[PDB]
Amino acid sequence: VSWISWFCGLRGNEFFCEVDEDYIQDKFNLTGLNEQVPHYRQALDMILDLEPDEELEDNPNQSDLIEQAAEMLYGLIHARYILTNRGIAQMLEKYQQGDFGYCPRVYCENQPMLPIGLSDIPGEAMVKLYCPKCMDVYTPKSSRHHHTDGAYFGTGFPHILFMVHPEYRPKRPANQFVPRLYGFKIHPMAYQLQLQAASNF
Amino acid sequence: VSWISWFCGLRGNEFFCEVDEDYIQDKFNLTGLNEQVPHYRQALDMILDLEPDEELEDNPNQSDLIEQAAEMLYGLIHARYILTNRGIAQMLEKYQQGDFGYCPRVYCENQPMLPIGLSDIPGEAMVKLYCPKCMDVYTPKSSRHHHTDGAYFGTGFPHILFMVHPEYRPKRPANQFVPRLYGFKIHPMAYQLQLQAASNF
Amino acid sequence: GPVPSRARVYTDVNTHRPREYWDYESHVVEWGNQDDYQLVRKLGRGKYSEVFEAINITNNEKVVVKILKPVKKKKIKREIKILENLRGGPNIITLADIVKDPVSRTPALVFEHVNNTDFKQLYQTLTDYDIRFYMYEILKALDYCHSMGIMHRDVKPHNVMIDHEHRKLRLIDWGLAEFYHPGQEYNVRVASRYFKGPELLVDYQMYDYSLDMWSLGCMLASMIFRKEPFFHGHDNYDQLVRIAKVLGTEDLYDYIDKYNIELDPRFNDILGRHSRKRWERFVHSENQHLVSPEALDFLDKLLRYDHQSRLTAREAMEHPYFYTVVKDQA
Amino acid sequence: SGPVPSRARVYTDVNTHRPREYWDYESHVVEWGNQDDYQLVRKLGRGKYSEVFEAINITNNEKVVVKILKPVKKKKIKREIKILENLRGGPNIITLADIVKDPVSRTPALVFEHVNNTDFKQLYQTLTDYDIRFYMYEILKALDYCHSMGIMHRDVKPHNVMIDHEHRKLRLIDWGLAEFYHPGQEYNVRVASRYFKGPELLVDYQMYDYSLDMWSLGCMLASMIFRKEPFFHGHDNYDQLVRIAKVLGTEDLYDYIDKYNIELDPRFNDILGRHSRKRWERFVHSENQHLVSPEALDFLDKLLRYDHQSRLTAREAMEHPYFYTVVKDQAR
Ligand SMILES: Nc1ncnc2c1ncn2[C@@H]1O[C@H](COP(=O)(O)OP(=O)(O)CP(=O)(O)O)[C@@H](O)[C@H]1O
Ligand SMILES: Nc1ncnc2c1ncn2[C@@H]1O[C@H](COP(=O)(O)OP(=O)(O)CP(=O)(O)O)[C@@H](O)[C@H]1O
Ligand SMILES: [Mg+2]
Ligand SMILES: [Mg+2]
Ligand SMILES: [Mg+2]
Ligand SMILES: [Mg+2]
Ligand SMILES: [Zn+2]
Ligand SMILES: [Zn+2]
Repeated sequence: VSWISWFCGLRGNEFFCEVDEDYIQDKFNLTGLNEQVPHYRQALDMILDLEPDEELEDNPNQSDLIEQAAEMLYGLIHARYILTNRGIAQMLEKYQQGDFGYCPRVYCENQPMLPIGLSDIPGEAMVKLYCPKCMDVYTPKSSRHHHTDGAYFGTGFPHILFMVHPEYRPKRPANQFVPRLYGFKIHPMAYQLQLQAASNF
Repeated sequence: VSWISWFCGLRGNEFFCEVDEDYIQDKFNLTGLNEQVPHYRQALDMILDLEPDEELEDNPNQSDLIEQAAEMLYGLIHARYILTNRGIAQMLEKYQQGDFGYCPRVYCENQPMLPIGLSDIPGEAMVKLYCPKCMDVYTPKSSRHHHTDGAYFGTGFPHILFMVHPEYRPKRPANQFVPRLYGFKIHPMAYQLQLQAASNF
Repeated sequence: GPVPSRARVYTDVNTHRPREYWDYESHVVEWGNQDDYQLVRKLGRGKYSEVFEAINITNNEKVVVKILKPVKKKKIKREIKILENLRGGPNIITLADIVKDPVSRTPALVFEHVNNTDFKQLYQTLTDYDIRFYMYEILKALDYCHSMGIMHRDVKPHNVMIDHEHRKLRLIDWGLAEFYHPGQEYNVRVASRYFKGPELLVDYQMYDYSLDMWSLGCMLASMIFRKEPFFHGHDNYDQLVRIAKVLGTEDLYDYIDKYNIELDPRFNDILGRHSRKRWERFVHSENQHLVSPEALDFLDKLLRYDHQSRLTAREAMEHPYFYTVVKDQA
Repeated sequence: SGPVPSRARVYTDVNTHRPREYWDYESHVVEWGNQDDYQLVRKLGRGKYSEVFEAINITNNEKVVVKILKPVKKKKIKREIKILENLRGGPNIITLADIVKDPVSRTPALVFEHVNNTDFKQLYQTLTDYDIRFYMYEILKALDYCHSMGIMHRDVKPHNVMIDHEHRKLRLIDWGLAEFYHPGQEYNVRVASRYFKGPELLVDYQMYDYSLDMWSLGCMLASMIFRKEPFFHGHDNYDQLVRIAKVLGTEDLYDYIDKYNIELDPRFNDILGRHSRKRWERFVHSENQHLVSPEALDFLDKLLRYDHQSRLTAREAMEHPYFYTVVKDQAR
């Protein structure tokens, strides 16, 4: 059992995809992350299936500041990885399976969504879900994914996916929700009057 | 333990509110339901905390066609009841607790929603959820409410609620989702080109 | 049993007219396109129906929508026939179209919109001439429906629309309205409690157009004496007592013995003995500018136990109280 | 004894007299403009170093091509940005409009003028003889400029020259591998496309000059007039030279090595073998016959040489019978 396959197989990490072998082995794609994640080589060698500190007291102690610092690294690497043609193809495959879920909106008709972060900065916002049909972001259904940084997915992943694959852009909704009270439509003035009444406390 | 308190206390029935005593006792509010629900008096007396058929009490050919036919009656009664000033006040109280859930949309910022049916006809659509901030309908988060008829809530319940209570209409969202790829916005032409490419299969 | 009573004016109107008039049950509805209406604001709602302010998207004008719930399949036919028979009449509300929900079959009435300066903050702003004016407008409408053989049976301030801006008055709510057949008995569970005629409180099923004239009297008294409501009761028993304490218990039993009315035993036990008080008793420093000798005389002829001895709508219009009004139509 | 030094014939001393605020791109600063003026529309392409998008500048509603540079090297970004500005306004040189950057990730992005490129994947098989002579003269018109400015391109390929046949427009792009030329100074041999790598890059000769681009131009010319893209189809940096040796002969190859005393890698002479120099008239068939002329072959023969010092310069190339019908058609 490897590290990458183990992590992505965990509960709450169904959004993650397994990063290819040579993408991490290629040090060209990992620059600028040295003073961005604590214990760089520790975070690197752990996810790269390498031996731990050979002589430094192997006793993990609280490796929560190391192992969960290795999770931080792989997360940021995953962000750069799902922008590449290989990474997109993997996400697009999970997209076909529906690993990310379906749109909550009724008139999107269970359109499968893509993972997305509101910010590319870690610890600022959690992972969200982007429906390509209604083109808006939503909060994940299950509480599992409510503890995953959105910076591990980026802000332009679903956007760049349809840039290289425009054929997957869903047809805009054929129907929409129309308010019906006793068979009557509702004039937009109604909502304007209610807002004015709401601004009176 | 009464019938109404038991049913509304069940799992998956958190949307329902307990109908008042005299509203069912008043035969003025139950007309037109005789040839609309099977076993009318059986469905009525059971939810009205009355004695059974007096004799052949053992489930009259599997009371799943009687007890779950009594559920059908109370459901339709609930639809007429939540349009009344008393019924609305009860739902509005549950609205303050958030028994119906919060809007999946990120930029609605967990705005509490109201229950709503897409159709007033039973067995045509399940119960949905109306966010008063984004004014659109959504599919319930949990799978519990995925087996509850929308006709038991009506199509104009949330609409008529803000008619009598315009002060509860939330201020329209201050923010919205803006697509950002590498710091750049996305021109609307991009989505148009993808749709044309999508219509080529 | 009780002694029969027939109307003095417009006694035989429905008993000669074509049956396609007083028979509302055999009437059919001209259901128009409903999609032409969109709700905007709730104006009110009650036991029988919900009322909305709507905008007819075809002409961009303001229209009031009254949504009738499936109460009685004959009551709906009653109000819809009367509204059409009185349609175009003086100060009568205008039934524009009759739409219905194709899904639930629940019909809805649409009317002309009257920017009603609500009487909750209007009846305390009216002058003497104003009260005389609008009262003459109601009579102008009441005399029409009575001439058409249609009782209103629900005359109240909450059912008369007033746009003071253009001096406009309209009489609405014709659900409790019913055609008058001489000799035929009706139901006594109609009209507001504060405006219930003495005949309704003693269970006298054979009333006529004069019922509305009592309700009109209660309105006049509530306006010129600044007391809304004037006969503030708590039930259908205390109501008559409230009236008996003003009109006296003397003329009450005279009204009963005249028609041999089978009075409910609970009344005479709690009625007691009350002397007939003067109308000049309810006059203080506030309502003094609204009270005139002609006003009291007109009111005195309006509020009577004997419905047969009450002023008719036309007779009421021919009164000194409406002298300054009629002469100002030159 | 090491390798023999080599200096450029034309524009030898240009950077060794110019102000240091020219060839020194490391001390250069960037004029970062407002980024919010650009919105992405369509992906035109992407590679190892950067992503390229088609965008619309919402301020003037014109079409702009955005090149998004990833944080590769903090000096490589400074190199392309200085060269683009130094060659800015030049003949057939792509125009650097603005230099924006993401304020969050500090990842810079270049924006250029938009050239409606009728892609050469379906264009090079539609060009006539005069067309090839015309656009080739346009590339020389640009290559002679950057060489005069002391700037090698080191990446001359059909995928880096934009052609709008509608208006007969040609622009030379991709100046990332471009570098200023200092006489005597050694450079890196892991540049340019494999099919367009000069012999000096394949034998590890770090002291090349502007003549590198002239070899790459020859490969383009050969691929166009003979209808073979690519012309020197190799599989690595070893088989590539072998592909060339099978055409230019092994005779002139070892002469090129012994002239500069190049320390040739042992694996070469083991697989090089012996190949005779084939004629350029050998690659002519019934398809490319209308593109091949005695002047074309003579021009190509002077372009593709082992000895970089003996290759035609950009100005010398323009003064060739192959470009006689072209120059004479500028009398307006
Ligand atoms: N033309 C009009 N212009 C403005 N408001 C109007 C209107 N016509 C009706 N309304 C509204 O109608 C409301 C009264 O409704 P309506 O009397 O028809 O209900 P209803 O008869 O079912 C209850 P109830 O019988 O107990 O009086 C008034 O409060 C008024 O605001
Ligand atoms: N001015 C322009 N008009 C239209 N397209 C342009 C353009 N400028 C650049 N392009 C697009 O740029 C793409 C090439 O991008 P660029 O050569 O800069 O990437 P790159 O240098 O990082 C990858 P490599 O170095 O391997 O060639 C071409 O496919 C072309 O479509
Ligand atoms: Mg009313
Ligand atoms: Mg009414
Ligand atoms: Mg390129
Ligand atoms: Mg390049
Ligand atoms: Zn959606
Ligand atoms: Zn919402």
